[PDB]
Amino acid sequence: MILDKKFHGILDQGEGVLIIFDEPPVDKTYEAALETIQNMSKVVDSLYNKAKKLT
Amino acid sequence: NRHYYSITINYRKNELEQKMLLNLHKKSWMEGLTLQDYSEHCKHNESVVKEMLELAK
Amino acid sequence: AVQKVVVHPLVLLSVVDHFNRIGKVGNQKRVVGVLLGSWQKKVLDVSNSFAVPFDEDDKDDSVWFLDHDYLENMYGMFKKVNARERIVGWYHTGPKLHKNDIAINELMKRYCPNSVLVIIDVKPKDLGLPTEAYISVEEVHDDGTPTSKTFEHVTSEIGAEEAEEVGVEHLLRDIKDTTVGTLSQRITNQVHGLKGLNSKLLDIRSYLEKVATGKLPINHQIIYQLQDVFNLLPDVSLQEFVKAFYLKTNDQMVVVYLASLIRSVVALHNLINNKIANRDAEKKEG
Repeated sequence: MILDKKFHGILDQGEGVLIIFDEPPVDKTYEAALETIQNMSKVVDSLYNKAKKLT
Repeated sequence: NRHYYSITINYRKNELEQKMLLNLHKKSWMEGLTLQDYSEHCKHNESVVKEMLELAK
Repeated sequence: AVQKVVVHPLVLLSVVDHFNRIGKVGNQKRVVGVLLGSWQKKVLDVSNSFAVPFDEDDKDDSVWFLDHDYLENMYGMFKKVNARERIVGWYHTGPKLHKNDIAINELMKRYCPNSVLVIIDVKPKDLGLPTEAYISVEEVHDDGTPTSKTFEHVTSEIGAEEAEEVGVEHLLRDIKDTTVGTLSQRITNQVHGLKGLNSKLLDIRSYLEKVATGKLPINHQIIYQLQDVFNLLPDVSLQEFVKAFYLKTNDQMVVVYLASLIRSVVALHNLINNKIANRDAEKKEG
């Protein structure tokens, strides 16, 4: 059920220690990574227009 | 305009009105101790502005 | 009772008129003006005011000259032309609080309701806010001193409702609006250290002077709360706030990626037009 991600937790065999944690700011790295991936096409297309007009 | 004309208008301001009203308006856009509402936004950058940064993105 | 007050710049420009109609006589004493406002709502709102001939004595401070007929006539005619505003209190232009102000304020405490007091400066050289609302209420003291009139500082703000903003903005043509961004922020971030430096440096010198050279109890009881709040920040070791520096510095990284990426997007039209315009204008010029 942790592999199913229904709640926050992780098991243990050697020590049996239970740890519960969460990561609230999920909407930052998604929007940032999408801006990087979308801007890659912008810079590459710019290099296509300049590479087309120069050579 | 027939039988009814007008006249030009100019202004005048001495240094007491300039500094009293100028510093009074700058203070009217400033704080009391001028250090109060700075940390409010400095620490609102982590709570409220994050929503404005996500929406900005 | 009252948490905050609202003072329009019209009364302070009427103090500019107090400094205009002097006539170069050589007195320039604490001319007392009859402050007007709206005491109905919990918040105080000053719209306009007027003045009364006020003269004191050179040596004796207990001398004060007011007028009841002029107050009832100016207030009667002002109420006849505008009945939405009534008497609230008064204000003096003197920078120092004299002992006679309890007797001057006592008249408008008897005849008028609880009057608020405002101390301003004759010269607009003070960088701080010139208006300080001092409520005239009697407070019980813990040391056992007899109950007397106490002037507690009430916070004040200088705002205009509809027209005075337009008139001030047109008469100045030099001040700038909010204008969020680089200049309005960096000016505050540059001069703010002087804005606290002149206040604290101007206060703690006479404070430290009155520490050793002081008598006539200055309410030393509040000094314990003063140094207490000053010792409420005992140079934190910043151990727990490290992760907070990682959060604010991570937002800094977000601003880095936004600046670099967005400016890199802005470089498109420039770094394209610079070529397609120059080479085509050059190849088609002749």
